[PDB]
Amino acid sequence: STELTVQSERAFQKQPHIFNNPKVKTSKRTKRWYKNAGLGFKTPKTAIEGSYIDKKCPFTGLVSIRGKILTGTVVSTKMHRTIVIRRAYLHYIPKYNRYEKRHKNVPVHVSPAFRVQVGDIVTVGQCRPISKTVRFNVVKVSAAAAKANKQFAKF
Amino acid sequence: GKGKPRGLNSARKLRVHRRNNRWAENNYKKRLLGTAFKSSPFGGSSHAKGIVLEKLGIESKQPNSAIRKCVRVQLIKNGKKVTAFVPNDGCLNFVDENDEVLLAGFGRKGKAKGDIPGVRFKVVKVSGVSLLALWKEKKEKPRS
Amino acid sequence: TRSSVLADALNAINNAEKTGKRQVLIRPSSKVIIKFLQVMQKHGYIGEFEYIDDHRSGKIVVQLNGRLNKCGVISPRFNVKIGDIEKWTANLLPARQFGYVILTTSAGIMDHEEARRKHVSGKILGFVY
Amino acid sequence: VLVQDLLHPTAASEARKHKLKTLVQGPRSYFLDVKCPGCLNITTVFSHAQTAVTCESCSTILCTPTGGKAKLSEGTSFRRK
Amino acid sequence: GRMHSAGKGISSSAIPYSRNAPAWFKLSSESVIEQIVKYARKGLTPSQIGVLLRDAHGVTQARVITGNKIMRILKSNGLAPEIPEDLYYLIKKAVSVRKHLERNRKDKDAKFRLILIESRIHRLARYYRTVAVLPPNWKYESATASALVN
Amino acid sequence: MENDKGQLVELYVPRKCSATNRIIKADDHASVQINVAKVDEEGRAIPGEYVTYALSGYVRSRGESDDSLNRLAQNDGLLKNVWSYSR
RNA sequence: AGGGGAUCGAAGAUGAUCAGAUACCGUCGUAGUCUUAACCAUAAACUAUGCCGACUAGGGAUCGGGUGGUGUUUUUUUAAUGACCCACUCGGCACCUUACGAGAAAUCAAAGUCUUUGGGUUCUGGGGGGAGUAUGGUCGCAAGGCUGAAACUUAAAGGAAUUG
RNA sequence: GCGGUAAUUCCAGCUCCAAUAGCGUAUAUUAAAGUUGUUGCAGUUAAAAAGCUCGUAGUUGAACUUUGGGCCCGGUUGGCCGGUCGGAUUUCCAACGGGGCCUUUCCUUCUGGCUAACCUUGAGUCCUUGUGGCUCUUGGCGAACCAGGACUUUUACUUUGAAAAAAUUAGAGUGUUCAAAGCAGGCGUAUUGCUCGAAUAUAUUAGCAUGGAAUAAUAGAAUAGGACG
RNA sequence: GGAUAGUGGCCUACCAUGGUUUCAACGGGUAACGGGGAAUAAGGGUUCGAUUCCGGAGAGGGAGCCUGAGAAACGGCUACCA
Ligand SMILES: [Mg+2]
Ligand SMILES: [Mg+2]
Ligand SMILES: [Mg+2]
Ligand SMILES: [Mg+2]
Ligand SMILES: [Mg+2]
Ligand SMILES: [Mg+2]
Ligand SMILES: [Mg+2]
Ligand SMILES: [Mg+2]
Ligand SMILES: [Mg+2]
Ligand SMILES: [Mg+2]
Ligand SMILES: [Mg+2]
Ligand SMILES: [Mg+2]
Ligand SMILES: [Mg+2]
Ligand SMILES: [Mg+2]
Ligand SMILES: [Mg+2]
Ligand SMILES: [Mg+2]
Ligand SMILES: [Mg+2]
Ligand SMILES: [Mg+2]
Ligand SMILES: [Mg+2]
Ligand SMILES: [Mg+2]
Ligand SMILES: [Mg+2]
Ligand SMILES: [Mg+2]
Ligand SMILES: [Mg+2]
Ligand SMILES: [Mg+2]
Ligand SMILES: [Mg+2]
Ligand SMILES: [Mg+2]
Ligand SMILES: [Mg+2]
Ligand SMILES: [Mg+2]
Ligand SMILES: [Mg+2]
Ligand SMILES: [Mg+2]
Ligand SMILES: [Mg+2]
Ligand SMILES: [Mg+2]
Ligand SMILES: [Mg+2]
Ligand SMILES: [Mg+2]
Ligand SMILES: [Mg+2]
Ligand SMILES: [Mg+2]
Ligand SMILES: [Mg+2]
Ligand SMILES: [Mg+2]
Ligand SMILES: [Mg+2]
Ligand SMILES: [Mg+2]
Ligand SMILES: [Zn+2]
Repeated sequence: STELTVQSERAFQKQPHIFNNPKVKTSKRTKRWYKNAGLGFKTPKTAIEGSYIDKKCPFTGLVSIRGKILTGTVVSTKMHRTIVIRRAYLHYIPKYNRYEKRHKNVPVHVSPAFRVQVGDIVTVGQCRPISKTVRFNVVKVSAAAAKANKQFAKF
Repeated sequence: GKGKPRGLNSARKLRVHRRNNRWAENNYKKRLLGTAFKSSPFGGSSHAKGIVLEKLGIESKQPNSAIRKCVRVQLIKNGKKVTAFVPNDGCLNFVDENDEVLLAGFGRKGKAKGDIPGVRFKVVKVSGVSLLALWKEKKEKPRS
Repeated sequence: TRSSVLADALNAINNAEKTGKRQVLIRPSSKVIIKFLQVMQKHGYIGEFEYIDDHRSGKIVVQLNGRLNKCGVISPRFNVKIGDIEKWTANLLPARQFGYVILTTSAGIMDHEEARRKHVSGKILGFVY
Repeated sequence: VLVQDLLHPTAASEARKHKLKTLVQGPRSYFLDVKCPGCLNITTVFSHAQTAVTCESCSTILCTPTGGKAKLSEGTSFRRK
Repeated sequence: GRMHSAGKGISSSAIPYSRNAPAWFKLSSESVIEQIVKYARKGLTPSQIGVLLRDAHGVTQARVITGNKIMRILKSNGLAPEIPEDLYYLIKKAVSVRKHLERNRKDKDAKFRLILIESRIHRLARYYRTVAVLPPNWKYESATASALVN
Repeated sequence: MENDKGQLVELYVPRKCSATNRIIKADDHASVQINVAKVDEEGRAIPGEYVTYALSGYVRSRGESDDSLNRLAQNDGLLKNVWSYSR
């Protein structure tokens, strides 16, 4: 989520060991590192064009993506730089030979390279433990908004 | 179709609904309340051993006429006080007050036998030996 | 309101038979109804039928003989796993020697024997004898 | 009964049925061309009106609405198509 | 059928097989579409138009002689109203019914009807809302509705 | 209803309704077999020589015996008019 | 809580009746009975029969709508009307006869299309008594409403039809 | 249900039954029980439809969009021969299935690598009068999949498969004297060894991998903020 | 940042206001260790598993710790309670 200020903490936000020599007069001020997480996920330009710092970003930060790759729909965006998705699924009861609707809510970190709204289907990649509960990271937005601009005024 | 949802996802309704109506089953409710362990003289166990308080003379129910010869027993593990039947001709001669006896069920899932009213148990042994053997002659009652 | 459109068609057919009749106008037809009516016809239980064309959902006239005892629908299309098909026909077919459970697989609406011969499975539709 | 033709039923029994239970449903209303010889031209009118239809030039009348078919007004003619 | 009553009335236009034609219909697309918009401009409802165009003129169905439902022709010419027509006529009813209930607190049956009317409103809205014709967050409110219809 | 090697097993293959082709089973003591006689050149009813039809008790029970008879005979050649396939 | 309080009339008092007669029958008559403002939320609130959809069988009446007619009656100058009549067609409240079918039966055009058992969905029951009792929760000014057990007891309670 | 004086139920004697190195009893549970009912219950009168309607969660929800037709390839059972020294394969034939084509038909897509395949043909020919047959390089198939870039509406179902403890369970082999078992054992030159075993199946719900495209969902282009260049 | 073998509200500062729930959160009960499995045989089920194998937990109850590669060990120590 981040937005504005970027240098808004008590500590200086920077990328580890990405020294920029001040002697060397340069036109871009800050040298910035990045990668592609692989598995086929484009490292969106807003990660390379970005100036945010998030060490928990899978493109600009020091996290690796491995283990389960999951999709689920976004249902909470109130946590600064993280969200809560719901993954629905039917569950088979034998004896009755039918299923029942179930769900779980997975908490997952979301880098300022994505701009996620409630309702967006999102794909996340499993993580090293990143917080008390978050074990996933938003790796791609599948959605958009859900035709919001096609909710405008009158003729 | 009457009642029961036929749907392909209605499993949850279908289970819950059952859960609910199992309670109308006398054995399922008994099991889960633990009526066995809670109420009921015996611990839940099959027999239990107590001490003889008074020799009684229960008069049978109609259309029977009899005096039915029983013992009030105080269950050892329990203190709970219970009246028990002493079967076969005599045998009330075998017991005596303050003697130990091994009570057992009557084979009716709780519930009294026939014309004996109130009695839900029967005597099986006294002073560690067995009414049955005593009744015959295969064994003898212990010292004191 | 109208639930399984296959249900009404099947039912109407059965009552036309039971009343000793030789035709049913059925409504409102559907891909699935034809493909079902199609499998009966393939095996003798009805005659020829006819799609009439109101510019709506359709009507079908079925001509039937009397070879047919019952043709029901399985109201929730349960899944069937190549082995459970044994257990289905066993439950609702009068003998091992004839009669068909018709169902729906990835490779088309087909009776259980063509289903067994092609070695595919899927969901369960209805049945014929 | 027991055996008949559902496909090609008699014109008359089909005729008497409800407009929704015919073999393929259709209307049973019609349109007409109406005159009131003060004028020379002819408005096209639907057999069922709701709107009390007025003629081209003169505020005259034509028909009044009813429960079904409109009551045409006094001195008028009509063909059907 | 019949949502808010135990009525079982079947009753509807029985549309013709003839998806085109009438053949004896002269005029033209041009002819009628203009006729639509002029009436839409008088403030007529697409329904009112169809009816008016049905009897007086020979417009068997507007969608035929022009492959286009009357409402879409209106939208296309900018004549579409804020909220849909049926939605409108429901609200307008609940406003008259309410006005009556203010004036007659003793009428329990009005109270009962209002519920019904409003239930239908509230449900209809949510359909329209779902399919984006009404802004997500639209809402019929008793207070505000009277200013809404008029 | 054959067997392992050919061999007609299981007795009594029953009759059948000419109207409905349902089985005409034994205790159906309400069904009927109608023998319509073959005629020759100028009257003359040719004893023992019929066109026959069998109608299940059910069918006569339902009253459909006289209509279904008509259809059968007519479209078999011994009526012309009387019946109409359409209604 | 105001009003109203003709009538009939819980309660009460009586006259008779009775072995008794706190009753039935008669008299007096408080509350009530009506109304406004507010509560209460229960009736054998019953069709003791959930709603939506389909299919399966005959008949005559009737209620509302409609359509058809060189129908009757209304006179005037024919109509126009209206009322009536006859055939159909939707949707009503019902009755009749059958019953392919269903049921333990009485009976049932649904209580049918069910061991040839699956259109969709809601709710309730699981022997009898204990008992709609105890308890907690909750609603109510109250009376009471909703939710609502167990111990213990018991071999039947019950339904429909038959003969007495 | 028997017993209140001829007790077919008690207490015995005799005789008789059932199971028998075992048989009774008490408690629990399972079958019977379609008396918990998904399969599969019952609710007019037997226990049971909420006084009534509205209504959210929940479950459920009409029809309609590549169908039809033509061509090739190669299988596995079965027949009628058997050619052959019990099983064999070609032609004849049906039958049931898998693959790929062309019918206006994305197969994600470009940039080579690769080619197995004929529109080829370059010669002609073993041999039945020849399209019966495969070797065979010099113009002319993509997809069979490598790998790099650039992107991809979501699901449910079902298929085959991988990964997978043993003992238990099902079950093959083996004569523990039989058997419950066990996993041994079997053959000779029984003086100097020979040898078969120690299978298979189930292993589901979830996860992974692959084939399918019916049934059932989902998203798409209407203030064009559309689609291809 | 500190701590740890190391991720992590694990702990601490600062900052924010979030996380779960009728698809049953939270709470209560269990005469609850979980599995491999056991009992019952048309099928669907119903009941059971302290107990020969795998996992986990404990050593009268709690806490703490020394040694050590490995223990918060108990046929090790220290303390409190019994
Ligand atoms: Mg926050
Ligand atoms: Mg109860
Ligand atoms: Mg006492
Ligand atoms: Mg103790
Ligand atoms: Mg409704
Ligand atoms: Mg209707
Ligand atoms: Mg209408
Ligand atoms: Mg008064
Ligand atoms: Mg009195
Ligand atoms: Mg007196
Ligand atoms: Mg009194
Ligand atoms: Mg009540
Ligand atoms: Mg009544
Ligand atoms: Mg009728
Ligand atoms: Mg008329
Ligand atoms: Mg008795
Ligand atoms: Mg004697
Ligand atoms: Mg004797
Ligand atoms: Mg004896
Ligand atoms: Mg035994
Ligand atoms: Mg099932
Ligand atoms: Mg029952
Ligand atoms: Mg009752
Ligand atoms: Mg009711
Ligand atoms: Mg559908
Ligand atoms: Mg598998
Ligand atoms: Mg093995
Ligand atoms: Mg932190
Ligand atoms: Mg807070
Ligand atoms: Mg619950
Ligand atoms: Mg425990
Ligand atoms: Mg265990
Ligand atoms: Mg357990
Ligand atoms: Mg224990
Ligand atoms: Mg330990
Ligand atoms: Mg100890
Ligand atoms: Mg503590
Ligand atoms: Mg320790
Ligand atoms: Mg020790
Ligand atoms: Mg130790
Ligand atoms: Zn005019």
